Amino acid sequence: VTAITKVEREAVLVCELPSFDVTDVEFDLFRARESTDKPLDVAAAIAYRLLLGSGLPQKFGCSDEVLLNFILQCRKKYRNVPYHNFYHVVDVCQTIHTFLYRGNVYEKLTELECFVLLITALVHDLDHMGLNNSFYLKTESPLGILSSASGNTSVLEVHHCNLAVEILSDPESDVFDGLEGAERTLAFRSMIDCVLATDMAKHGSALEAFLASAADQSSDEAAFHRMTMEIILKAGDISNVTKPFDISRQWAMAVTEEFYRQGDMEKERGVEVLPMFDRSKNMELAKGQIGFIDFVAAPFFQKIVDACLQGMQWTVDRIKSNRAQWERVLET
Ligand SMILES: COc1ccc(C2=NN(C(C)C)C(=O)[C@@H]3CC=CC[C@H]23)cc1C#CC(=O)NCCc1ccccc1F
Ligand SMILES: [Mg+2]
Ligand SMILES: [Zn+2]
Repeated sequence: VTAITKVEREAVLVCELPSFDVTDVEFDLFRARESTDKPLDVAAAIAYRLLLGSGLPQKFGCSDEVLLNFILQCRKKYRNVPYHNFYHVVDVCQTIHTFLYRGNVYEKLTELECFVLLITALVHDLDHMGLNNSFYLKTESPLGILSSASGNTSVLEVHHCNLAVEILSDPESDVFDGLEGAERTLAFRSMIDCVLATDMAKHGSALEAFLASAADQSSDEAAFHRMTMEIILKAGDISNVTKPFDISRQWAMAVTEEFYRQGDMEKERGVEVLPMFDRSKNMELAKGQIGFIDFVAAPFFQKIVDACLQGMQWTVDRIKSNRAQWERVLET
């Protein structure tokens, strides 16, 4: 990994985000990428501003310069695909900020854990290719063989953590260089546990573990913190349906295209194509999003808000209103 240049930092530092509250739950990132001919430089600046305005980096001896080196090292390792690009992880970073500060989840974690979560947001899909874990295993691709031989089914998640550790071994981009001993260890262990928990094959088990811990006054405090961090990164990662309908609708179009491309390759590759990755099935977005709301996101957000995160009620309100707007699209 080559170092970040004065050219690159300036490219970001000069962006001034006019009429945009990055801390707000309605902050639009799609309209912020259409307000400049350098959407990447804008995104980095959102991430930068988010990270400084928390007041966390400074407390953990992470300079403004290191922090921006880190963000730009991250952005370099994301790809030009429809969904799992840099815009996605900046989205997850900004959304996690709102759950922590507008939803008051910060009250449940240490400053270090809040710092770790905002950082983990940016590393959590590094060098994603627009193909799910399943694709790599069904095609017996090298990464799939390595994961299967290695004994770990989370193909992509382990890849993401490998690159994250790369970026942070170089002090010029190590946002944790200011930590030592237990704190430094916790920052790495929790960043990795969180990324590994983003695998949706573990979705049910991560959710049931967090709810069992929240209902237990005698849960180990360390383990409750860890499961809260994991649930918050998971929350961020399926937060598309908690946003204003047009923002949510845009995210779904990008993710439907990414699914479709995989299913185009799975066909020429001659492997099993599921209904949702098949273009010629031309399934209605309305029904997709209603399906996703009903089976994954509504139950998830309802249960964590009831269990523990009462401050995040608005997510359940917006999911409810977004669903009703899709039902209206159907009814007409
Ligand atoms: C804005 O929307 C979405 C954001 C995220 C995802 C994900 N889904 N998943 C897994 C649940 C299959 C992943 O692993 C992805 C990778 C990591 C985290 C979450 C990601 C799906 C969507 C959607 C949608 C849509 O319109 N119809 C898709 C088909 C569908 C229909 C009914 C129920 C579920 C379902 F996926
Ligand atoms: Mg992922
Ligand atoms: Zn993600």
